[PDB]
Amino acid sequence: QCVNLITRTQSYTNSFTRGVYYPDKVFRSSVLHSTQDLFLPFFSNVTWFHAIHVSRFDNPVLPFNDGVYFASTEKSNIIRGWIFGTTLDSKTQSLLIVNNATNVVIKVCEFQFCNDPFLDVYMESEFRVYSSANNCTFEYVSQPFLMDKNLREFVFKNIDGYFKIYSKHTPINLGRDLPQGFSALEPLVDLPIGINITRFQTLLALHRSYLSGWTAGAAAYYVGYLQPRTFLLKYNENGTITDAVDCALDPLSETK
Amino acid sequence: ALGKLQDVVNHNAQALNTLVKQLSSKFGAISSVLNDILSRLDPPEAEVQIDRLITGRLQSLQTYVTQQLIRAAEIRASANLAATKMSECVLGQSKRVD
Amino acid sequence: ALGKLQDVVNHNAQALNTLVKQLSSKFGAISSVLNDILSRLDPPEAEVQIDRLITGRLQSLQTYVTQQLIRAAEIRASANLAATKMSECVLGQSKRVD
Amino acid sequence: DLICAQKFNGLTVLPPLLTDEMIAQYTSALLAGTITSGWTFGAGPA
Amino acid sequence: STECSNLLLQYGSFCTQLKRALTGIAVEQDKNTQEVFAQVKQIYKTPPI
Amino acid sequence: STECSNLLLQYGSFCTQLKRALTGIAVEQDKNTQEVFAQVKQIYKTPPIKYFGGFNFSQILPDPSKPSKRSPIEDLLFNKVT
Amino acid sequence: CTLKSFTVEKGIYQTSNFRVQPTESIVRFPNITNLCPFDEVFNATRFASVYAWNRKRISNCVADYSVLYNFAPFFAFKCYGVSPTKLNDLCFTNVYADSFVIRGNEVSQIAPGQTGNIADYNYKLPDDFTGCVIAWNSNKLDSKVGGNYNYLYRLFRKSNLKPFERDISTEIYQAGNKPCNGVAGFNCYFPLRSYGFRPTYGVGHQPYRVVVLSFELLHAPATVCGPKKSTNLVKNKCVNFNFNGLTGTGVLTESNKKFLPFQQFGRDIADTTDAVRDPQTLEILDITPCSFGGVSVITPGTNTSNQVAVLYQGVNCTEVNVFQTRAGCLIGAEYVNNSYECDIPIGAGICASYQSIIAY
Amino acid sequence: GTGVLTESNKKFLPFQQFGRDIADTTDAVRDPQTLEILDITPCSFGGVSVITPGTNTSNQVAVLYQGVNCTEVNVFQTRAGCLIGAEYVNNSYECDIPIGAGICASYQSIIAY
Ligand SMILES: *[C@@H]1O[C@H](CO)[C@@H](O[C@@H]2O[C@H](CO)[C@@H](O)[C@H](O)[C@H]2NC(C)=O)[C@H](O)[C@H]1NC(C)=O
Ligand SMILES: *[C@@H]1O[C@H](CO)[C@@H](O[C@@H]2O[C@H](CO)[C@@H](O)[C@H](O)[C@H]2NC(C)=O)[C@H](O)[C@H]1NC(C)=O
Ligand SMILES: *[C@@H]1O[C@H](CO)[C@@H](O)[C@H](O)[C@H]1NC(C)=O
Ligand SMILES: *[C@@H]1O[C@H](CO)[C@@H](O)[C@H](O)[C@H]1NC(C)=O
Ligand SMILES: *[C@@H]1O[C@H](CO)[C@@H](O)[C@H](O)[C@H]1NC(C)=O
Ligand SMILES: *[C@@H]1O[C@H](CO)[C@@H](O)[C@H](O)[C@H]1NC(C)=O
Ligand SMILES: *[C@@H]1O[C@H](CO)[C@@H](O)[C@H](O)[C@H]1NC(C)=O
Ligand SMILES: *[C@@H]1O[C@H](CO)[C@@H](O)[C@H](O)[C@H]1NC(C)=O
Ligand SMILES: *[C@@H]1O[C@H](CO)[C@@H](O)[C@H](O)[C@H]1NC(C)=O
Repeated sequence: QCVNLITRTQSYTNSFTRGVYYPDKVFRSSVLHSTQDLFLPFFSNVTWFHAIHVSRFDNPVLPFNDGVYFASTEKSNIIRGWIFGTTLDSKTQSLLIVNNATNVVIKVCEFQFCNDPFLDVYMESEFRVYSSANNCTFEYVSQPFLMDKNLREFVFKNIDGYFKIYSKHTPINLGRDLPQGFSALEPLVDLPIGINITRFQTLLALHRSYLSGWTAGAAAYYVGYLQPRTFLLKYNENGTITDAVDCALDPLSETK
Repeated sequence: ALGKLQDVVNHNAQALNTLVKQLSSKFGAISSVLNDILSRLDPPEAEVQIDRLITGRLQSLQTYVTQQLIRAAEIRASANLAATKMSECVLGQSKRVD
Repeated sequence: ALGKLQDVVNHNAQALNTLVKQLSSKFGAISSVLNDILSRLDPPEAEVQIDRLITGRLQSLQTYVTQQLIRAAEIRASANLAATKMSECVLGQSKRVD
Repeated sequence: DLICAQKFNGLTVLPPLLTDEMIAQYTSALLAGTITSGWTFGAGPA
Repeated sequence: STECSNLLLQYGSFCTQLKRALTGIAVEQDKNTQEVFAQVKQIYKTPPI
Repeated sequence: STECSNLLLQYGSFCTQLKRALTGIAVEQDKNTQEVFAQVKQIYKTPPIKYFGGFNFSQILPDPSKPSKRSPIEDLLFNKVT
Repeated sequence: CTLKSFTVEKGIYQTSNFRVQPTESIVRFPNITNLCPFDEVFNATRFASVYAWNRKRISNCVADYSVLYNFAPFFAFKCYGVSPTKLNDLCFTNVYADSFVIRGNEVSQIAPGQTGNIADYNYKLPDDFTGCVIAWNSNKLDSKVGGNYNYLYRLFRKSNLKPFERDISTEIYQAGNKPCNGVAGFNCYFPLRSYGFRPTYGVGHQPYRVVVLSFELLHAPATVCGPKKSTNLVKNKCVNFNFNGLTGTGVLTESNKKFLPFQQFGRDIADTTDAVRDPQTLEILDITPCSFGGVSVITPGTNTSNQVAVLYQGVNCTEVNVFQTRAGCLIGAEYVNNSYECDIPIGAGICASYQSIIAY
Repeated sequence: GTGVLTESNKKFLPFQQFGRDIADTTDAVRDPQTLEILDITPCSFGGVSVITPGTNTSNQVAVLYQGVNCTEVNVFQTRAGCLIGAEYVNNSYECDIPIGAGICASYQSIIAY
């Protein structure tokens, strides 16, 4: 039941100082800590994707590279999760993250993914996400991380068997979607997956029309790519990362 | 105005901080924590790892003592100059120019 | 007549030359070249050989910096004396004997 | 070639802040002050 | 050599200490020259005769 | 760690050398302070009437109001060095 | 003893460092106890081939390694980053069991930094590997008289594998200048070849079952722990504690540091452990080093007297003729209001003399 | 190794293959394929120094590549090295930030004089 419904346009914006996360699970207070990790570089080129369904294949699969910074200003019901893998068919393993109103299901199987996968509500069906799922080797159900203007930021890394997801939810006063300042993302889950991830895709939810089988919808999201970079993070009195300098961005920050 | 004295304070704290920072160096060993090395290895190989940590920390401590001695010599020269100024400028009138 | 300044130049160049010559010291390793050690040995063995070269070269660099600091202290004392002679012999007439 | 070897090994000579010409100029100023003004220039106006 | 630098990072801030000491010596030499020669703030010149 | 100390004993009198050098520096600093400041064996005091023919030394003489008994200049110096 | 002389001159001498010793050892481990499925890995009838080696994740169990020792036909039991006897006392995460079958002579190649065929194209170990390799002969089960050809290895590959990478692609290899186009022929060979395992052969060629246990050390929350029992927690006392394999000597106190839910350990400016979050009870215990200081022995000459006083540097008098000074706590000297010249320097304006030993 | 291979004026004897400096560092080599002498000279390196005023005042910076000619890297050539990001001014002022070889830098933009 794979149907091509989503068309996608893309623009380029500035990352500013978004994308900082806690590099480990160690509490540090009122210190300057220099760490080398996969970070989103400051003022880097981030692609803004607008995915539109109106009531042919124009929704290609994005690369994963060394890790992905994901952001969205949309509500929690439009963007419902992600797809990770290499071939996205029955010959290789793949990771499916699906959120709904009650919980999140993270599941690694041999999914035969559709070219334009989307979760359709009518109850929720995954027959437009994939056509088959066999030899399934991982399942993890937990509390959702898409809950209810509000900018939602995620960092995905695939390091030595673990898919690390970092998340932050920030109330952004009406203005530029990617705001200034620092909002450090916190580690949300480390999943012992151990699969090869080179490509990824965002999952959207579409409503049936009952009148043009699916309701028309739009979703805007920002994707940036992490690079191996050395950061100097400032930990305040309460352990929060309130500031950072990217060591290789400019000579002033390199001096810092 | 008071840059010189603060500089001396700045050097001393930094030297101690560097010496403190040197405790976080593996020095070619599996870990920088001695308790982990004891808790994880048998004495034939733990002795080797502790030896690597001991030689690295001892080299750091000798380096710190060497710079402390050099700075002590510089401060002693400055103090001797200060004592000479106290004797000749405060306790008398000096005809030495500048 | 001008041996002292020439001596300073002679010491500095020789110290740099000695530091350069320290790069051609095996320090107990199979070779003084990192490339040859890396190509001709397996990673754990090469790691050990390189770490021997690293500790030997680091000891040489610390020795050079320490002797440079001591010579810097000597030159600083000589410069302070030269400044005192500049102030008291050139900018005024000195009643200090010799 | 002696300087070249040091440069190849990462040892760099830093130039003196005061060049030989400016140090010579300072000595010239001191000589002119001590010849034309005696010790007055060292203690105040020349 | 990248491998040598990776092994060198295990020794910590020895490189920082050596660079800082040499930087202190380098600024000290300029300060020494400034103390010895720059004792006047007026550049005097001799008369033409 | 006792085992670390046992292995450290094989290196000899390095620890004694470092402690002796630091102790020498520590006594040297006190000797430096004695040489600079303790050059008079009489503690002189100013007269209660601070009139010196028009010369004002309030900024350098000790302030009775302050608990530290320091001069205004000395108090400023202590505040400005941290 | 410190001065190596039987006569001590008048003065203050630094002799040793006073430190309060721990009173009891507390071990805190997760309360959860589940028998770990080592039977599945070690007692299985069939193992995978070296090109398609089986990886099993071990997590959320308590492991008793003593039974591994109790029953063991394992000719080789070699550990690299950890002691075999200390495994019961440590906590781990990232535990993996890698099972495969290789030759008798190939057991040396399952090591970090080894050059070989199965090392490069079948199973690669990292240089920083920690864990234990287990090898035992399997002639009785993994061999047949007619030849057991079920175990295959990758003889040919374009490039070396990564650590913990499995290659099961049955694509042809081009061994020469001429392209092969997916068809075997001259200079075109299949990459996977089977072992000729027969019981009649001598040692060195018999099939060997190898299981590699891989761990990580302390850099994540641990889920696999040893059989050690959890003890109760004690506050405000010098104890030697063991939190999830982290051993330290300090006083555990209540903390006001707002730890985030993921955060476990705590660190100071020196990146040394300053707080811990216990797995069994999710509370934050601040770790403070036990009281210590330098002891200086103030004494006059042995010609004059044998009385001594001790100065504990930087230590308040309530944590050890008792006088409190800025330098530290002075025991054995009586403070005298009367001011005299300095005889034995103590510090912070305080000097000592012999008249009994007085401090002023 | 790694280095530039320039033409050499050194006349090697027929048995010699490599060449060394006074300080025992390789300075020459003979090519095996064609019997010619090349002066192995390592690739350019420099000490990157950052000249900046206080962050309280401004965020403008200048970069000094010590020992590097400006053609091998607001670009000015000094005897200390190549200074990028500061504009040379023919006026003379007191030294604020020392650069070297008589060059000093100040903030007014960042000027070098
Ligand atoms: C949201 O997702 C959860 C998890 O996939 C759904 O809960 C499951 O529903 C199925 C219905 O066939 C049950 O068999 C499972 O036992 C449920 N699992 C859990 C953990 O509750 C839930 O139904 C979804 N909600 C909607 C509205 O689709
Ligand atoms: C000496 O100098 C002090 C301060 O330099 C003078 O004290 C000042 O007195 C004036 C007028 O009485 C006040 O307005 C100031 O506030 C005072 N300053 C301070 C710091 O106290 C003092 O009057 C001078 N003369 C004598 C005789 O002491
Ligand atoms: C981002 O990339 C696109 C194409 O790679 C380019 O056209 C655009 O100028 C870039 N944006 C910025 C801010 O550099
Ligand atoms: C991951 O998959 C891509 C494409 O399928 C492949 O080129 C790459 O070599 C794979 N990497 C690993 C480590 O398997
Ligand atoms: C994958 O599934 C197919 C059919 O569902 C099966 O033939 C194959 O053996 C499975 N592979 C594994 C590793 O389970
Ligand atoms: C830190 O925590 C305290 C106490 O919860 C709170 O009052 C304060 O606002 C927090 N933030 C900062 C920056 O101090
Ligand atoms: C191991 O397996 C054998 C046969 O496969 C069985 O007889 C034995 O009881 C098993 N032992 C354990 C401890 O499971
Ligand atoms: C046991 O530990 C778990 C954490 O792994 C915790 O959630 C639980 O409350 C603990 N149980 C008891 C009785 O302390
Ligand atoms: C080696 O081959 C080159 C290329 O044909 C030729 O010029 C040269 O004469 C040959 N012999 C030697 C000794 O280099």
